Amino acid sequence: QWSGARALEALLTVAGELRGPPLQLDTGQLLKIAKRGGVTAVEAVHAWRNALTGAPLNLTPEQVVAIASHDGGKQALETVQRLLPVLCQAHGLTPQQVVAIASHDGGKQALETVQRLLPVLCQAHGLTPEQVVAIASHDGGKQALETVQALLPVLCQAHGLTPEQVVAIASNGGGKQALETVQRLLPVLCQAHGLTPQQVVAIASNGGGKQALETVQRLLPVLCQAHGLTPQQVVAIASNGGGKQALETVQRLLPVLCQAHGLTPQQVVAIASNLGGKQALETVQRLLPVLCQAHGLTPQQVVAIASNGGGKQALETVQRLLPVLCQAHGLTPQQVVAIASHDGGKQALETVQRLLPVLCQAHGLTPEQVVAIASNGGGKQALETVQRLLPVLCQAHGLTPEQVVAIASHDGGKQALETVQRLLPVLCQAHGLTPQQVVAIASNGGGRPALESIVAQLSRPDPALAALTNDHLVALACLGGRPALDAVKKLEH
DNA sequence: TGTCCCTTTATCTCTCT
DNA sequence: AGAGAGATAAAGGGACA
Repeated sequence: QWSGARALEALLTVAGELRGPPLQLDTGQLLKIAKRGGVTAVEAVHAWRNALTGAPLNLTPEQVVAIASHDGGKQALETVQRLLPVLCQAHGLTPQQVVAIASHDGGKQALETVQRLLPVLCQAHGLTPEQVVAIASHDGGKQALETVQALLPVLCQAHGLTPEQVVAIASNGGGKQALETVQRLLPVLCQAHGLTPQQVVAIASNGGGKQALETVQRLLPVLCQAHGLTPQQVVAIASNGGGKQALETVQRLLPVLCQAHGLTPQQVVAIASNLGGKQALETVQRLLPVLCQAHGLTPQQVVAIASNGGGKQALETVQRLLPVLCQAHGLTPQQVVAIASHDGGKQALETVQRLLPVLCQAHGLTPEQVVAIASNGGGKQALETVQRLLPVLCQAHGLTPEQVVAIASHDGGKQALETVQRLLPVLCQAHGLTPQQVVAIASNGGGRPALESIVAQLSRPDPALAALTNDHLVALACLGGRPALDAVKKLEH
């Protein structure tokens, strides 16, 4: 008999128990833990179900699943119940910060290293606790924290980096590797190739940073003489996760895409210059003639879809869904292109296929409004949030559907909608803002933090902003969101 | 196997003007 | 509004005890 059977049966038995109180986990949550944390993590959750949920830690089940669902999940669960009170009371961290550090492979190691190194990194190295938390909150967080402790001085003194830069480099998975590589390669890339430290940090500050830097050192000469790429173009391609893969693929496919399809080098660089750039390039090479065939999509439009993170997914999804979206739901191909041309274009396309009939018939939106909401990053999330919150926002809060659509139709739309639903009553009732003013603040990228900043200034007034009326604060918040409010505080004092 | 660390890709949100 | 950046997450491989 297959050996995994006994372990599988154990998994399934324990999993069934966890559907009961006090966690009541669903099928998804259960598979998620089993998939990454394994059967030991599933058993640890059950074993420590009571100690985690209520007094003293009071963790949500979502927080328990998030800690459990990684390699060493069992170890992280034990460690959190032990160290969460310590880190909150002895270092002044929030439970949310402790859970964030815990929620990665080897979270035990990160937690214990934070407990050990936070004081010396803050006192002897000048870091804030937030920076230590951010360094800790990735796979290998322990290695990154120890490497920041060791290398912060030589990186700032011998190599000219700021602590912000070092923290930025450290704050990715593999952070130790990127730090050690930047130490070695910063003089090489700057002096031999005329890169600024700022360009080097940008290349370093992603997962696999070590790989991208070494690949830039290796390929920059070939790319910038043979192919005729500029150093700036190479830096842009390198400055994303999978940067090594994107750079090697540009070397491969730049002449192929230009000659076989008449794409420009600038168009190829743009496609390469996203997360998954390698996948996007290879997919364009395969699919462009399939998409463009017989006055179909233009190359221009194919390039546009491809020129976002996960562009491969958007391209394949357009190939799948262009006909049904146009036949059944009556969209123009220009509209499908618009929806596809953002990060997560695949998710947005599939969500439009799924929710266009419902938002139209059940909620009285136009296809144009559904398209407008879908046509931003996180379009799927905004569409699902509009479906969920249109009734309470309209019926209980007095907003028109037009206003809801406007709030929804920006990056972060979901966050803006949920924040309006939350804070509209206190902003209007308690502080006298009009609904239209609240809608205006929320109808921008960064809607959520702009609303939260306003709420904070109205609830716990900072004298630095006191000279501004509510109307002036609204104007500032619409103009530049949270950053503008913060920028204004700094100007005052 | 269980755990830790590293890399790549995809998705979501916010900033910067 | 459209170009950068972090943020979060899934998932695979190397390593080793």
